[PDB]
Order: sequence, then structure tokens, then C-alpha cells
Amino acid sequence: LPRRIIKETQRLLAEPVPGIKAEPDESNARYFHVVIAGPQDSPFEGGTFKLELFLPEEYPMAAPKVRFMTKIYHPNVDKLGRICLDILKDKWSPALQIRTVLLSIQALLSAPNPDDPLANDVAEQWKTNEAQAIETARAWTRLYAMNN
Amino acid sequence: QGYDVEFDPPLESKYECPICLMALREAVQTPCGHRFCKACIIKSIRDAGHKCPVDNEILLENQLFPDNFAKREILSLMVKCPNEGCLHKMELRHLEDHQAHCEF
Ligand SMILES: [Zn+2]
Ligand SMILES: [Zn+2]
Ligand SMILES: [Zn+2]
Repeated sequence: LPRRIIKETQRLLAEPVPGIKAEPDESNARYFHVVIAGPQDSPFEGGTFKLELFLPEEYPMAAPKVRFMTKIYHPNVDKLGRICLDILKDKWSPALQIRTVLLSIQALLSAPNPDDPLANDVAEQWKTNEAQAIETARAWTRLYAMNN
Repeated sequence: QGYDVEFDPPLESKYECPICLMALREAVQTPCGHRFCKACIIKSIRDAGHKCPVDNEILLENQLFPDNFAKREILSLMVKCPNEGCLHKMELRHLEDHQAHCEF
């Protein structure tokens, strides 16, 4: 396994991102099981959100692949779990790291970006019905991100 | 393809290659002030585009220049043997004479 990946993994386990649990799969070190605590003060507070992160063979020349597994009511996460994040699409650089992605996704939960050309019937609801959308994200949190 | 050995004290970030995360090997610097292993930045330029990965500034191969100053400093950093048993530490440039100059 590429030396850089080993080093990033060791550093993520040694010094983890607060509110973020991220560990490599026991059978494949390019596969990371991720868990992000819902940001304090955000409509996702109290919830635990699961994601899967994959390091393609070209990493770090190619961006990591990330899929949001836990059902969430957010403008930048579609039903297929795809995440709309610039550094995962057009702004990736070999200088960016897994930590960068993790921190960036965590921030996305605190600062939703409804400035999407669609993002389904969730983006517009967040802008032209913010109060309701937020309460819906809150309900989804208790319904799907509270374990059980 | 940088220097994969543990330094003592820890390698300062200034000498860490942002591509391989190892100590700069044949350090080069860009017009925008960033440093990389020669091979790493060339690879990045060829596979990730003609840009400095740190700040996205346009970067061309002919603009990469040697950073013999950083190279000199790195080679003088203290390192430790890559295997339990030995307790000796030496300047990176003197590790070679302590790589296969032992038993097994
Ligand atoms: Zn630069
Ligand atoms: Zn390098
Ligand atoms: Zn030794």
C-alpha cells in the first residue's frame, strides 16, 4: 500500500478529527468507515452519521470517493448518497488529504450550500422554506441517525 | 518518493513534501514559494495538471528550480535506524553507511 496512505492512516488514528471517527477496513486499507457527529447547534445535532470513503488507485492524484450512507435531509447530499463538494469534484489537489475531506464534510453539515442547480426538492426547500426544511432535517435525524 | 525514515525531532512541515508526505528528496521549489520532491511535483504536474497543488498557481516544468539550501538542511537532520535493535541515530546523509553496513 502506498506509503502516503499508510502515513495518513496512522496520523488519522493517532490524532482523530474531533467529532469524527474514521478507520480503515480490516480487509482493505483503501476503504474507510467514517462516522460524523451531527454538528452542535445544527439541525443534525444529537445524530450520528455514517459515510464510506474510498481511495482510488490514482490517489492522491485523484480525489477520494465518498458516499453518505445515513439518510439525511441536506441540500448537498442526494438520495444516492452522493455528496456535492467542490474538493471532491473540481477542486481536488494532491496536496489535499483525507483529513481535509473529513473536515470539509463536517463543515458542510454546519453550513449547507443550497446554491445548487437542483439538489432535488431539498435545495429550494432550504432556501424558500428554510424553517420547514430545517425541522425536517431535525426529524430525519431522530428517525435515522439516533442508532436503534 | 521522499525520505521515508523517522526524524528526531519530528520532521518540520517546512521540509515535508505535500505529495508523498515524506522528507523532500532532491528538493525543488516553485515560483510561488512551494517545495516538493523533484519526482513528486513532476508526477503531479503530469497527472494532476500544470498547477502548484498547494495554491493552484499555474506551474510549468521549466519553472521548477533546485532548492539546494533545503536539500542541504534535510541531509543534515538526525534520523534513526529503520528497524528495532539498533539505538544509534545519524544525519540522514550518513544513514547509507548504516543501512547494509551491519549484520542482517
Ligand atoms: Zn504554490
Ligand atoms: Zn515527495
Ligand atoms: Zn542500525
